[PDB]
Amino acid sequence: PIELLPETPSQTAGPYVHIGLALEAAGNPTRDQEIWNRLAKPDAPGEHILLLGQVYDGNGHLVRDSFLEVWQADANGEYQDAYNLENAFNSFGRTATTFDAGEWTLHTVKPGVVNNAAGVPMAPHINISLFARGINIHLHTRLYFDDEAQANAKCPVLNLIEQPQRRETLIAKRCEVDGKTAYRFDIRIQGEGETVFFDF
Amino acid sequence: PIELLPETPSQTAGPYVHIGLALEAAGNPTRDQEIWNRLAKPDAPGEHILLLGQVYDGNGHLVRDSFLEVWQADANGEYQDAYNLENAFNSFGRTATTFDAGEWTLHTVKPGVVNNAAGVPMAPHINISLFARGINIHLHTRLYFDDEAQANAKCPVLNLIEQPQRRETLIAKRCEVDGKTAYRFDIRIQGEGETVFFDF
Amino acid sequence: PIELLPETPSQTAGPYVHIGLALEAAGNPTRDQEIWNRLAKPDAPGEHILLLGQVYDGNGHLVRDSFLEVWQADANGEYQDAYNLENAFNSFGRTATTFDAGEWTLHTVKPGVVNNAAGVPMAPHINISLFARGINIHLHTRLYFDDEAQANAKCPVLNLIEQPQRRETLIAKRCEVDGKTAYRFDIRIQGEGETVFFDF
Amino acid sequence: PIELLPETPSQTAGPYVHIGLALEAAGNPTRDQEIWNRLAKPDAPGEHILLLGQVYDGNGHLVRDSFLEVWQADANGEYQDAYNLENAFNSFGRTATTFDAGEWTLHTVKPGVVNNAAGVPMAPHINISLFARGINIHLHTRLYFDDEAQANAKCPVLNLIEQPQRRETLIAKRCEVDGKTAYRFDIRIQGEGETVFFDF
Amino acid sequence: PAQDNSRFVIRDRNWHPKALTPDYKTSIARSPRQALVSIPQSISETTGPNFSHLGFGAHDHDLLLNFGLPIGERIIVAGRVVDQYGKPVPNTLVEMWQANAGGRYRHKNDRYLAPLDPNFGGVGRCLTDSDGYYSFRTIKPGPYPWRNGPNDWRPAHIHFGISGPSIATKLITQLYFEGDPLIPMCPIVKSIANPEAVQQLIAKLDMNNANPMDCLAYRFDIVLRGQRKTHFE
Amino acid sequence: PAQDNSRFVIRDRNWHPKALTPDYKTSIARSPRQALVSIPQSISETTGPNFSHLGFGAHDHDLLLNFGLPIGERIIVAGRVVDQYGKPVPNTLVEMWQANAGGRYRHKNDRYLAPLDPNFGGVGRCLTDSDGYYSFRTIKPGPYPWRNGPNDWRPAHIHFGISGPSIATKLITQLYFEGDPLIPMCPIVKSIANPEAVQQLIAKLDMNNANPMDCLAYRFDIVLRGQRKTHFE
Amino acid sequence: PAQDNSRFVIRDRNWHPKALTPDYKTSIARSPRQALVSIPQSISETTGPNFSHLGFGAHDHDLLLNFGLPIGERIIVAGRVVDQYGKPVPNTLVEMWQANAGGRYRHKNDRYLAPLDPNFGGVGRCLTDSDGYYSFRTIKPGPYPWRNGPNDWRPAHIHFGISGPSIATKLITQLYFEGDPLIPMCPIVKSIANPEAVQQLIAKLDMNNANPMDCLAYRFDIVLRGQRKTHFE
Ligand SMILES: [Fe+3]
Ligand SMILES: [Fe+3]
Ligand SMILES: [Fe+3]
Ligand SMILES: [Fe+3]
Repeated sequence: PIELLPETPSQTAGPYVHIGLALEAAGNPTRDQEIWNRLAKPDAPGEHILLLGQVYDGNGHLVRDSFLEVWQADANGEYQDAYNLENAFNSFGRTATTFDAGEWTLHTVKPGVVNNAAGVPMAPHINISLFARGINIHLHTRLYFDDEAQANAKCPVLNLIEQPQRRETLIAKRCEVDGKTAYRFDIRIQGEGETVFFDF
Repeated sequence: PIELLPETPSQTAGPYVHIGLALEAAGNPTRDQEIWNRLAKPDAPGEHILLLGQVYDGNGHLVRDSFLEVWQADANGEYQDAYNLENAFNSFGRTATTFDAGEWTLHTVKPGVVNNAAGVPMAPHINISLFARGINIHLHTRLYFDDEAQANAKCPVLNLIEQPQRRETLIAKRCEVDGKTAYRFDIRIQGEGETVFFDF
Repeated sequence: PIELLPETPSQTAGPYVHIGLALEAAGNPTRDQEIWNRLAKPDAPGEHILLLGQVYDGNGHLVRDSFLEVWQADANGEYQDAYNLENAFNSFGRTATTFDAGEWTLHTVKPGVVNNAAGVPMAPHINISLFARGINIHLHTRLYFDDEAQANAKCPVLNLIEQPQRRETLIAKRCEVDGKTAYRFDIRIQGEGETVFFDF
Repeated sequence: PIELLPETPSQTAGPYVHIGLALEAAGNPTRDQEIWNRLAKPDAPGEHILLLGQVYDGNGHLVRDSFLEVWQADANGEYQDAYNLENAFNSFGRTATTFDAGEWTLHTVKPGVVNNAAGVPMAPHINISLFARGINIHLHTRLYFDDEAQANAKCPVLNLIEQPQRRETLIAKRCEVDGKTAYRFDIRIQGEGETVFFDF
Repeated sequence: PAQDNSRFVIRDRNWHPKALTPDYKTSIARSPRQALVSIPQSISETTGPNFSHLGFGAHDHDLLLNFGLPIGERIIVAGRVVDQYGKPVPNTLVEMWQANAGGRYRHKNDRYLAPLDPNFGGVGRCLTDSDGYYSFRTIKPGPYPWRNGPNDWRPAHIHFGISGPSIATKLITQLYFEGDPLIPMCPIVKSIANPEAVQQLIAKLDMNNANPMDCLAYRFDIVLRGQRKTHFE
Repeated sequence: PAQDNSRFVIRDRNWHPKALTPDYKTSIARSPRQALVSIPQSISETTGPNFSHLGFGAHDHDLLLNFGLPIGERIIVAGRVVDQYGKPVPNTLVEMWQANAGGRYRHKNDRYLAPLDPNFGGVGRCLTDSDGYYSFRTIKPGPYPWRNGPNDWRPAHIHFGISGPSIATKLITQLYFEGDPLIPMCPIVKSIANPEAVQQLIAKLDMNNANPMDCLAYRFDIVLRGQRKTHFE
Repeated sequence: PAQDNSRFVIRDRNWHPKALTPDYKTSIARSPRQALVSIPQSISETTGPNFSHLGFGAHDHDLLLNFGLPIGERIIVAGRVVDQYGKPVPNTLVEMWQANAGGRYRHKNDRYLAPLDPNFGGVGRCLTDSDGYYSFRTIKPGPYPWRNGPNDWRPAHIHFGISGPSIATKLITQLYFEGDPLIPMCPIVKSIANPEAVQQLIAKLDMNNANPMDCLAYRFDIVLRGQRKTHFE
């Protein structure tokens, strides 16, 4: 068969990912321009939301060292790949949980719908990549919204998950925080209620 | 790098361990001197206590063929390495569980405080090693006392267990057996409440 | 470690180098345009000077089959890379020593000052490469002028020569030929007063 | 044949040898006890002398980074191996040449005579080991005294040197410094007047 | 905005480390027990940020100046980012973090007894050039102990994060340095079952790129998943 | 009382059988799933009982007489207990137990059809001498079927327990007999992954230690964890 | 006073580097043109200082404390000094110097741009114990450039000086660290013509000696010339 160059192998982000990728969270001086958890400037179009979650390991204990990367479409369902802090909205962001705050938070806007390769729409989702010590290759998941039950039911992706019990693990639970729309997305890496992770 | 001789590999004690390490318990004629479960004789300083417990497999079934070895300091926090039946107190003991007795018992005294290599006092504790058919390599654990919360709180060992909950697996619960001070230490090899097992 | 393709290996220019690189000198019909020893045209700015020298082998014998190449800045400390017969000045030239004329000559102008990579000025100098049968790989050196002591003393290149005495091998001595300002630079490949040859 | 374990291969002392073995010469703070260039305290028996020299390389340039170790017998021709700063005399010493001082100096006493394995007397000598950058394996030499011509003439070791002219290279030239008896021992590593170096 | 023009060669999950690699203790409770669900590539996975316009400080990639000079081996870490087809990955974000020369990280939890370096921060970022090239100037980090086995030490490494053209290509890895003996013992490294894979993580000394009398250089080329044009979809 | 002056070479848990080795059925349920917590050695781990004073009976190590003569192959099992550095472990307790010639144990729980031998008990203990040597006299046990796979037979084996200097070195193992065609087939044996480690468990026929016209011998050396003094602590 | 009771195996000068190794530039002018003159061993050559009573400071061997804490990889360099016969070399002076973690030496002439470390001097000394064991606690030095070829870099190394029982055994060498890729490139290392010899300069990572959570350990055994008793002289 034809064999291409092999991809560089993945490695865990390790315990200090924060100093590299989450300066402030780490409580280190930050640079002029950092990629953070505020995807949207208050002046960005869309429903400004606050995302929050906790990450649990197979023992049911909090993961206070995770790093998360999110990729999402803007409110239009467009991926804004030209990253700029000047931008009102960036498709990409990063967040983390730490010993200081066991819960991550992301300030964004709810993503718009994007179609799969075949032209079928996927429910609004935030692509999340989880990194942390103990995770060799990042876990890819998706955060879907509990308030998008309808969309969720037909997501070609969500539907690929054989067991419905499992699909639920992907659904963020809406709440309010200081009067703001928030969604709690707890990731359970293993065990009871283990979150679905994807391969693509 | 430098490589030493490799250690002889461990093998399970097998089902007949008692014939070899717990004769009485096996109900075979015993020899003159046997290493058994009476660490302290009545006239031994310190507070006389009875230790008892059960061992569970990952199925929650009693391990009726386990064999345990304990190592603890005397009441003044000293390890009495010189094993002798004539002693009022022996730091070492053996106990077992058998088809006949599924609960092991040990007659001893509450151990005194010892410091870690760094000078920090460790809470009073009993070192335990567990062997049985199915156990390829024996498991190490520590028995702490619940009436020593103050000390337990600062134990540098207990403190290495990242998860507080996990620490609790090591705390024996004070009780009385025929109006005598006792402590119960149950071991869960696998699964829920799995006892912390160390590597050192 | 990373290995690149290896450079084609050098070979000596052999005895007939002149037929291929110094035609006149070879006494063979020349071509319309030859690269020779007149770097400056009468009207080139700077102080016109005649460079002359001899080449000595290890045994002190003249090398009458050398081929030299020089590279120098113009009067303003500028390298003139665009070689043209029309130029009033060319930063490059060739000269040779033959059985007919064992002294090479070059008609040029005194080079201006150029800074080293670190910004420090180097004293005026002419870069030279010497070729000849017997030399497997060509030798590099520099010609410096004696009437520029001040500058010579501060040259970062000259100052790299550990031993001051060695530095001197590189200084051309001022003279006059037919009332014309001249500088003699003799090269000693090997031995006493062996000229400093560089590796760069 | 029988082969034993091979000896660890030597390597040059490099340019910074001073810091490791010549604190003071390097101009770095010293420890309580340093092995230096004063083999003899004022009240040590023997003829107090001053040794000094320079080291030359193959080009006739001074070696300003050498490190020399000397081993000599006391005035009684006894090797005082128990090194102690309390001692009035130590057989072992260290000296060096530096950028500050191109000349090394040693304060000792002229050594007594010791015999070779065969029972033959060797002329008073100081065993010198030279180390420096450029020298892969230390050079062993011996310092003999010009004021000991007779002893020198019979030295079994000096005698091993085929060429008389070469033996000269090992004799230190008596002088006086501040009215102190001094001997100058110049080492010429290579070239004209190259010092004899031994193998043993 | 981003375009669904590409497909990325499927990851070889037998090449990359598995999730459960028990020797790596933390992986036990942090590895999913259920199989990963495979999903077709969509624009969600085939696009990613383009950091061409991030305002990189002048010293962003120079760890020697971006925090006095740090103490440690000055090196340039350079390479190229290409995809499985061997095509360069221009203008991609390469981020790196590492410990100081002592293996101390400028992070509160790092209680390792090796001191912090007053002039070293340990963070860098660089956008590859038109040819997929990147380069950092830093100091070589030191190995460091970690509570795994009773005596586990991580090989000196630089944590790398590479964005690539998409979230599908995003990778975090660790560069190890050529010849490091800790490499084969690291349960983290060994999370990689194929030794041929491990190889890929080892930066090679690159004398060609060193600055004589100044700093050495390591070459670490990264291969991101092959990007192809969609065909017959 | 005991003192904290030693340190033990960290066990190589990849050499030893892992907890979970499924072909050996019972291990399934008797193996922790959580990672062991590595702790620094302290007095508690670095110390252990010294059995020097236990009152051994005269035939404690002689199974031919400690329980007529037993029926079966008379053998001597002997060897040395050393640490990883190759250092002897003297005055250490070595205990052993085994079946009779037909594979029958003197335990109520053993109902194998092969009869008990009225003259065999199958237990022994021996304190190693100053050089770390121990020796037992017994009969070669027979293989025995066990309820693992449907036709699983333990290779002939003797169970061994060795104290060592601290509780950190304490070990239980099994000895197998050279050439036993059953060895490569045993799941217990097979719990050990490295063939090289297996070899460590095979007692070699030692014609050299046999008693001519009397009994054969097998050599079984035991290596315990290396002991070292603490440094720069 | 010292006594001539030993002979030391002749040095294999084909094993040790030659004097003129042109690639090592300084050696051109600092290598004798004439042959070494071989001389038989006498007390002058077979005796040497005994440093047993040098008043070593308490941290003489602890580079970590003998000059805050130094920045860099904490290691213990330990090993044994033995002779070619494999006999230990007790109470011998082992001195070492090195650069800081950056390749900078605390010497006036070192103008390399890597900065000095205010808590590191880089000098140590230790007397071997009864078994020939020595040990230093320091930090791993960095490679450094030097004016040889236009791009020459020394591998990280520690300079060592070993006294041994005599001046015949005294050796200055350099320890190189296992796996360093610079090694094969060093004109200085390359002064050694036999590859097997080069191997001897390579300290091996020794996990058995490391202090978990504290420092690594390198094992550098030094073989000095075999010392034998004189016989039939
Ligand atoms: Fe790290
Ligand atoms: Fe030709
Ligand atoms: Fe050096
Ligand atoms: Fe059995």
